[PDB]
Amino acid sequence: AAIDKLVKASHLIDMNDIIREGNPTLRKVAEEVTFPLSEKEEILGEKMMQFLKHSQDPIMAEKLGLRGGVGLAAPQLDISKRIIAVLVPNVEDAQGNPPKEAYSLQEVMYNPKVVSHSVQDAALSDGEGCLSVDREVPGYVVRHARVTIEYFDKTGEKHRLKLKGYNSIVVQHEIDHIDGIMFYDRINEKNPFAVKEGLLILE
Ligand code: NI
Ligand code: NI
Ligand code: NI
Ligand code: NI
Ligand code: NI
Ligand code: NI
Ligand code: NI
Ligand code: NI
Repeated sequence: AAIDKLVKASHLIDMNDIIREGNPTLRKVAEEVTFPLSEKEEILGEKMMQFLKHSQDPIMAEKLGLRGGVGLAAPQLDISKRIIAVLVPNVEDAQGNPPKEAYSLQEVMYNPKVVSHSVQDAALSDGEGCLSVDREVPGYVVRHARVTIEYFDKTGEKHRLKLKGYNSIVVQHEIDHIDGIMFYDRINEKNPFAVKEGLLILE
């Protein structure tokens, strides 16, 4: 399986492991995973994480030739399991000083789900990006402003958590992937930049 390739100890994940628009796996609803987790599912969570670190540190990003990213779902890897990893860095201030906490969210989540949400919608102002997609796709991708979610980590401990702003978008986009939904499915068909009143635009 694709899975055996990805878990070899010496294998680092890169762009050639990411499948593309049209691979039929991108559109399936992913299988739930069970605990305690198999060695491969544990390992895959870390490789996935390690990839997002690698993809965000300026020189590996260069050695491995990666595009910057803040989340990755197992479907993008030809593996149809409910495993997403998220990694959203905080920024430096104007004086160059690193922030307090490195990340606003660093987690590999098993079986993630949205359990409730806000009635208000939000959309990133710069639109959304995807590694399985090589088209420029303009427009606002409309998501819930605020989400509550549960998920398990790799020890099987269950987590409940509320998110807003940008972290909320990113988890939402990753969860969609494990249900076969692509982002452009939430861009308005007639006008891509239509703004329903009250839609929150994050800049
Ligand atoms: Ni590879
Ligand atoms: Ni481990
Ligand atoms: Ni590394
Ligand atoms: Ni500061
Ligand atoms: Ni609902
Ligand atoms: Ni994506
Ligand atoms: Ni619950
Ligand atoms: Ni705990």
